[PDB]
Amino acid sequence: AIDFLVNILELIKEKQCNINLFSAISLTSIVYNNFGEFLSNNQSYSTNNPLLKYHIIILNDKNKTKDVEEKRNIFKREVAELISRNFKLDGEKVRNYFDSLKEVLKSLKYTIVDVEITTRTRALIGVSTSLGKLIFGSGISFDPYMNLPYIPASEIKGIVRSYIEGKLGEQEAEEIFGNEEREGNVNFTDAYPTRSKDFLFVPDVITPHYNGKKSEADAEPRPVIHLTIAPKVTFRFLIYYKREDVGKPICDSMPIILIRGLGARSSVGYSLFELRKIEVIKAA
RNA sequence: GUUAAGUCUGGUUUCCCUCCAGGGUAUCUAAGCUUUGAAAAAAA
Repeated sequence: AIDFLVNILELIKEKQCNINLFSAISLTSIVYNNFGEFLSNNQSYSTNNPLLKYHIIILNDKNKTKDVEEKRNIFKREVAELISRNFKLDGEKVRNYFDSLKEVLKSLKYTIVDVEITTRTRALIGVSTSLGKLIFGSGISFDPYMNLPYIPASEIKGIVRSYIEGKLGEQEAEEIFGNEEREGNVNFTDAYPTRSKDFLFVPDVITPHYNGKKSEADAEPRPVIHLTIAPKVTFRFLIYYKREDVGKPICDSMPIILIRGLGARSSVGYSLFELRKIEVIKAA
């Protein structure tokens, strides 16, 4: 119902790790995309909904539609700040998940290699995925049932494989990861954030001026507020296999490829990671 | 010199599947019944 929508911001502020962030952002996107309408005596006349203060601020009393536009921009920034502040990491379910999965893989007689990597700068993984896409035009790869951002197993595998190509040749890359005729020997799980020092998300901006622009006459900043993954967030994922003589390349490839980027726009130093730990458990 | 006032801009483009596999193998008829019963030599 509509009261769900008028209260979604309060619910974000008061649950902070226990609401579905995916659906929460999807719902508050309706508020963001009907902002001018949710501010015509249709705030349910509450007292905690952040929609109140946008009746108290007078940004432009001359023209009301401009006023609603500026209020909407302020509200976009405020939604970004809200999500970054309130939605924090509780990575105990993640440690439980990875420990149980490790036991499962041990029972299946796999050699497990559990890798912990910490982000060093603000990371962008899944920038074209849907999360905040309907508010920010930019997304984060988000698992809506772990209720966490994550790094897909396919990206980790692809980055490791492109490095192993660039180093040991396409033939060894196919001897490890397979081709259209043989299946790979190395399995990757998704990477989930297990611990953090502070905020899990933070706001950021990109402001292209001269992107696909003829001349300075075409120049104009178009700022893009969006969410990123805060620094010092540790992610964890597993690497399991059976054939022993495939652990050597993996071992070598992990420390290097994380220094270079792992998500989006690493060319300007965004998605850089440190190797926090690597443990190897040989099936005995 | 003093004051007073901020104003403009708030996501765009591309990629939407590609390759291989498009049936393989076995069975391809089997067992019966293979003629039987009436009429063989007729009146002028």
